[PDB]
Amino acid sequence: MSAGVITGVLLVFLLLGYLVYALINAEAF
Amino acid sequence: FEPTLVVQALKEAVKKLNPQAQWRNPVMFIVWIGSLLTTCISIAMASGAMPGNALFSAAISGWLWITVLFANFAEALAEGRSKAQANSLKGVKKTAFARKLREPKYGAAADKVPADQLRKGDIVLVEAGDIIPCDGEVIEGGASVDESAITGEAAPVIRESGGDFASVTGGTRILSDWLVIECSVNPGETFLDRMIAMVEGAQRRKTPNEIALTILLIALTIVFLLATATLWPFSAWGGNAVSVTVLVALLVCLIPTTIGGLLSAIGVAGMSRMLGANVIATSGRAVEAAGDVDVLLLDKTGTITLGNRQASEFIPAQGVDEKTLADAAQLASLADETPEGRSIVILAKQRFNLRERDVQSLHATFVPFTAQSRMSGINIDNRMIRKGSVDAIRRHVEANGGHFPTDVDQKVDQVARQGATPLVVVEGSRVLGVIALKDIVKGGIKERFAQLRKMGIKTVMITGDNRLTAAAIAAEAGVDDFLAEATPEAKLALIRQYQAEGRLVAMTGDGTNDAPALAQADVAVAMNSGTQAAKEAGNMVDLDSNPTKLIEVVHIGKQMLMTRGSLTTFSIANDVAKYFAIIPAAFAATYPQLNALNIMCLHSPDSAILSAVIFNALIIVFLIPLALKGVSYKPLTASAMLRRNLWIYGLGGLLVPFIGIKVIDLLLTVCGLV
Amino acid sequence: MSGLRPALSTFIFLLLITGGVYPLLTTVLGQWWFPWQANGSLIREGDTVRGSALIGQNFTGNGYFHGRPSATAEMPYNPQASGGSNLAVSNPELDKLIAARVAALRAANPDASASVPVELVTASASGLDNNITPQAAAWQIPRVAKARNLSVEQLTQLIAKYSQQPLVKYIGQPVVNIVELNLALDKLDE
Amino acid sequence: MAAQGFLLIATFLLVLMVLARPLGSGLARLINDIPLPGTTGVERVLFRALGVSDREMNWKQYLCAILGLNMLGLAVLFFMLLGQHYLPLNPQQLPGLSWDLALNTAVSFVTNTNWRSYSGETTLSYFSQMAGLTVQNFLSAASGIAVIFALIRAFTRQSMSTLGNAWVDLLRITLWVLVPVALLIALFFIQQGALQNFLPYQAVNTVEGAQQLLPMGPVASQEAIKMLGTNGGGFFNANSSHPFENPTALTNFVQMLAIFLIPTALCFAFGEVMGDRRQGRMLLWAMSVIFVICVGVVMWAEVQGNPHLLALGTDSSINMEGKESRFGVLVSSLFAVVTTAASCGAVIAMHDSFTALGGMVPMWLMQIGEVVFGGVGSGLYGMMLFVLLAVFIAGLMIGRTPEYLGKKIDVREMKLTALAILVTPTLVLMGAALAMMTDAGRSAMLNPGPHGFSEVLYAVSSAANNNGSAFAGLSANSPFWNCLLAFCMFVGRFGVIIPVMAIAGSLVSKKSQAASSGTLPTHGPLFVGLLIGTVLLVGALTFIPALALGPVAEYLS
Ligand SMILES: CCCCCCCC/C=C/CCCCCCCC(=O)OC[C@H](COP(=O)(O)OCCN)OC(=O)CCCCCCCCCCCCCCC
Ligand SMILES: CCCCCCCCCCCCCCCCCC(=O)O[C@@H](COC(=O)CCCCCCCCCCCCCCC)COP(=O)(O)OCCN
Ligand SMILES: [Mg+2]
Repeated sequence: MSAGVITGVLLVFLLLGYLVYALINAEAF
Repeated sequence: FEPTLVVQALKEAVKKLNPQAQWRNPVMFIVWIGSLLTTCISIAMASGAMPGNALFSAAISGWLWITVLFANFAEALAEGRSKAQANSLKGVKKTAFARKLREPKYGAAADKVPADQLRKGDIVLVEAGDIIPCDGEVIEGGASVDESAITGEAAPVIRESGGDFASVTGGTRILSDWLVIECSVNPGETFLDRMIAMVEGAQRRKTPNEIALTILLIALTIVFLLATATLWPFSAWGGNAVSVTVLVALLVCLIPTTIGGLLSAIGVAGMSRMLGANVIATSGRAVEAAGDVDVLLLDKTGTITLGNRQASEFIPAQGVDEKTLADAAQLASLADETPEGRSIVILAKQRFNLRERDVQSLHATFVPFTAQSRMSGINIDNRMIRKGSVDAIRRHVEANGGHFPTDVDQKVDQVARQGATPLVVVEGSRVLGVIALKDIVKGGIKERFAQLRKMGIKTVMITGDNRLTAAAIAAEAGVDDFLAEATPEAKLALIRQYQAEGRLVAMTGDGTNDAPALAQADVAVAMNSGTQAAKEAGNMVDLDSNPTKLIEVVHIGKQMLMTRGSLTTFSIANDVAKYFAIIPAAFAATYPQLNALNIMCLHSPDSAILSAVIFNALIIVFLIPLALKGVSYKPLTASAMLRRNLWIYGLGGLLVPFIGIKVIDLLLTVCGLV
Repeated sequence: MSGLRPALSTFIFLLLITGGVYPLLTTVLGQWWFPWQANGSLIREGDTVRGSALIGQNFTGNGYFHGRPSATAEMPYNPQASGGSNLAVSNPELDKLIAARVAALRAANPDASASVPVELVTASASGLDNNITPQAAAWQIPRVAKARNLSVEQLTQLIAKYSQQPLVKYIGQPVVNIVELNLALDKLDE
Repeated sequence: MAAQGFLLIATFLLVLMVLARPLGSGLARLINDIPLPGTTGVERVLFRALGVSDREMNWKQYLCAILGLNMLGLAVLFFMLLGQHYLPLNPQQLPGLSWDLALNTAVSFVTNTNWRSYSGETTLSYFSQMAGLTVQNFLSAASGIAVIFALIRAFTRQSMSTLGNAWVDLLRITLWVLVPVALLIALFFIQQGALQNFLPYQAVNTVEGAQQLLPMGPVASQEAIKMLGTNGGGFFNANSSHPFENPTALTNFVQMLAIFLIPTALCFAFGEVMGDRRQGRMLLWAMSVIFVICVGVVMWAEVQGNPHLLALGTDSSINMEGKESRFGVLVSSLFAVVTTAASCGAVIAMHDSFTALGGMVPMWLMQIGEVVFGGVGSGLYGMMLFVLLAVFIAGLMIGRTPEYLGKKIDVREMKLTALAILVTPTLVLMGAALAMMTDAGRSAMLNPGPHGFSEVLYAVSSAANNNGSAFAGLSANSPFWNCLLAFCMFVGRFGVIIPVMAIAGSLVSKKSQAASSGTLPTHGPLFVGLLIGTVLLVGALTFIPALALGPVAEYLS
């Protein structure tokens, strides 16, 4: 629970959100 | 793919690297993110800010940059020319000039003001040949405008300064004689500008197979992202954690890149097959969509018919012989250089061997079309031969103290009912008869439309032509439906209608009025004889100009779908088998005893992940050759074809990752690199 | 949507039917038909309860048949804190426990075999296990016979009188009821 | 010993199909909205009184009905546990549960998980056990069977818009299926030794001079419906290895049969509602292959047992560290596999003392999604999500359009199927990661080395998949673990129920087409193999890293 770990956690969550949004909006992506 | 096409694809790949343009590709966007992260990691390790070997993350980053740039390049070949371009329409709109007038009765102060700079209420002058600068109305002078960009037809239409024929259109050419115009639309919204905005702005959907493959891509990449991400906590608990460079590299080497490259591989294979078929496809999805087409909207003038309405049959006027009428027609249209008068001459020559009446220079005044009297002709010797519409000659006869027989009008009505424009002929004050300018269908088309109906493809025929001739040609060709007198808005709205039912539409057009519709269709084949506007909108150009080449385009679309299925099996087998080959190396650092899981006896985690990225790059490069070489295009039922694909391509896609990664790793070790 | 009138009525009706009627009906039938198994299968010595025929107690005397280890919370064989020693196979604490138990069992039964049954050494799942296979119970016959001054044949047929084979030979194990076995042993030595 | 393991598996499956077949033909009437033979006038009177008009419901109304029943049950059970010191049937005046423990128990029971972080002997009082826990056992089982009723109707109905009435579905299911069967099972358990009484705890004085205090609740009814509705909530701490819950080998056999009775009968019923028995048989074959292989693996791993035992001084190395001497090692192995394949949760052995592979395989079965004879109703629509995914990838792999049971499948169904499949492994991995990065979470563990991580992983994978089983060494009775597992259970259950109802909604407004070239048969061994492959590969791609650092790391050294 430091700068690096929090950066990694939030980046993984951003990528999950991006991929889920792409999946829900396959048509555009 | 001429030299220049490859260089443009390379420039557009370099220019698509920017994240804002890469965001629309999930797998390649994650490879882009990981590539950037490893570039930063290598720059850090080289700056000393992070302990470790900078040159290994440098190798990983270089290879991920190669992967992303070749994916961009393959998708710039197979799809960068896909969207419709309104370049010729924009050119006509930008290189137009208007003779602004002062004292607009007639005036003589022609100011060569660019037509774009005209506003409503301003008066303009157009003369023979000069394109109509902008939309508007006529207020003096009568001429024959070439309104071919609105209907698709080629017959000159008379605009005559007061009545119902008084609204010229911007872009259409004027042919007969002078004409002064009163603009009626600010340059923002003309007709030309309206259809420019309608062409660029109509997007083509994605094939449902492509959407399904994208969903599978995103599911697999979510699975791999979860696995690789949560690998850190777990490993950290188990003593020695997994270095962050190994984590990002494992993520961006586990994601299914093969599947990501499958789209552009099948695209470039499809365009190669099309060139083979004598069709210039600019879009890779167009071929697979051609495989999936259910409807076929067709144009009529130029697409189905020759597009110039040759002469068919001289018709007597109840007393004159056909020889006399043929001589009169061949003399009137002797000077006419449009294909219609030329065809009148040709037909008269063959049917009545009138060679005697061909003279380069005989004393004979030539009387061209005027649009005031509305009839062409000649005066050879003590004769006044004229030819033109039925009403024009009616006026001429009634004004010359003659009489207009009624059976001539009966024949005129008949020739109109047969799908042909009748040209009445006169010599003095006695109508000689009618010339049936009929539209010639291109060739043997009923057979091919029957074949298209047998393939399960509806066949509509929308034109901008009369209902009479539209119905005549729909019967004489065998199309299912037909919608006559259709504006470009109508064709585009009909394509939107059809493809809003979930089906895939495929229009075949050759004119500017087809540019909207062709721009929106899924498989828009533009006739190579068509205009540049129609050829810039359509997905593909037909070098044979045959309007039934959708049959062959559909055979090749179905072959590309068999190839897409074979290589989809290969791709899924490949990414999965590569996952098993790649991950055992990642545990060796955490627990010693988990080297037993390293079946392939790879050297280290570093050398396994470097081999993984090299392999992902090479396999994405070699998917294209594999797609170019076809498959056994045999008719096999779903179960038997699934079994064949599984056996051959799935087993190939399992053995390929293990052998490929191990041989790349063996090369890295023997060479000394890792 | 979930209308409140049928959603509330459905929930309340199912609440009453499957919370009062079903338990009440099972309790009525259970007590009426099976009044001994339903009230815990208790053993009695006239007035004082001496345990269930199902639970199994911590026997430590030298003249009794000892069951498995317990691993319950406070004292071994504690019905109020049932549970097993959830010790993995890789936990060295489990090896310490097994070694201690094997040493104790080889010290208590000197004239039996040296290979201790794997049951007497390992702790049951619930902690309240009244059962040991007749092999484990017949590994203790020398010690219990010397302590009780009985003959090995008497204890053999006694253990046999309290073994319980399953219906078919592969859905369970033959097992010795230890509580009842030791109570019968006491009633014998009297 | 291999002959006996084989005989055990064979007799289990044989009796299982003998029972399930008729019950599945009986459930095919409820799916078809036909009143069972005798119950058609009492239905009129009842449904009229209960306010239930038998008006059909679209997928939104149906889903909202199920979620509303579940939220109402959650609120009622939470407040019942929280304030159980006022309510009757409390011989030992036990206090009300904590806010975290009350919340976790409510969420677990409402979601058919029945995860237990407490000790039922010294935590709950007969009222809570009887009036809350087992009422919710019936209601969660009926909610899951009702969701699969709606999905089957969506598959079999042509160009319709309504999936039937949900209130009638729940009332029918409970009153006419769960209740009579549970009553027969309960009275058999009472015959064999299980408890049924509301007496105070019985004060035993041992044969020696010791002391004991036996717990004396109403065990048999809650036991019958915990097994029959694949709930798994045990009355006592040792879930069903307690002599008062599973008194003999016979009741244990009947308990495994009950655990698998309704999932197998739903597969037979699904076969019979499509007029094509081969569909149900295909699902049963796909499930049975995996089940048999897993049972064999666990039996072998447990008969090999603890290596150190033989060296420490014993006669066998058979792993008996967490197993009752009443059921052998083979029966404990079979029950472990059954309970974790069936999304039940009941254990007759401590799964933490299982060997490395013997704990890998049950955990692995929980993590692939519990589609192998899965939970009541939940298992079948999970396997239907995987069947839709298999048909999708088959269509993708041949180039033609997907199609299952004559109805073409859009891309909306693919999006919903992918999200539904992914929601559970996301919960498992993310929850396990969060638990291993916080001191509150990894400190709960009991065993050291990779087995501690196996405990954390098994707990979060069990909660996320609504199983209920636990390695049970994990001290998961803190606010952190309670709230974490409550979130996992809730989201797993209902974020899988929601996309399934959306998929029923889309599918029920379609029409079954005719055969064509893009219609691969969904029966026969080709599609059985394709479906097994899909299931196992999703599970493996997701959890092979996690499993490699727990059970396999422990196995290898
Ligand atoms: C290295 C580690 C492993 C990595 C694995 C990844 C590989 C996936 C692709 C490779 C498969 C190659 C194996 C070759 C299999 C050859 C099949 C055959 O020949 O079929 C013979 C008969 C026909 O039965 P029938 O009487 O005709 O049926 C009458 C009609 N109903 O049965 C059979 O065995 C059929 C067996 C079916 C096996 C197909 C399993 C593929 C699953 C793909 C799912 C991927 C999804 C990704 C997850 C997100
Ligand atoms: C409450 C939601 C109900 C709807 C259905 C619920 C479905 C499951 C959701 C459960 C997740 C609940 C998270 C709640 C966090 C609450 C923390 C808190 O309330 O602080 C307490 C006092 O402070 C503490 O001691 C908290 C101790 C730490 C809490 C640790 C929670 C850590 C979160 C677990 C991690 C994962 C959370 C889920 C995300 C994965 C005070 O609570 P209370 O007495 O007012 O009454 C609540 C009655 N429901
Ligand atoms: Mg045209």
